[PDB]
Amino acid sequence: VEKGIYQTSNFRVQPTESIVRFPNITNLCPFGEVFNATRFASVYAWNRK
Amino acid sequence: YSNNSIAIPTNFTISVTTEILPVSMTKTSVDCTMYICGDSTECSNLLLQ
Repeated sequence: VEKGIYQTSNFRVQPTESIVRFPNITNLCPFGEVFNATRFASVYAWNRK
Repeated sequence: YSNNSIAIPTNFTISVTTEILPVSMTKTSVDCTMYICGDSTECSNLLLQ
């Protein structure tokens, strides 16, 4: 390589730790029954929840 | 005009005028992979592919 200036690569500084956050809630969502409901709706009139 | 009628100037003037010219457009440099890839792991490999 001859004399001069050359841009080798980038300088994307790495992160030092991870941080995750969320809504301050503890409620569950009523799924299992919906998937196992013996009382189930019809198709031409499907239910939205 | 006529075949024997010349015109001659007697008083003169100076009129300093401007003549603007570009020299250097803003020397820009765009990172090859920082723009295209948001510095990720699979995308960068897919790029160098």
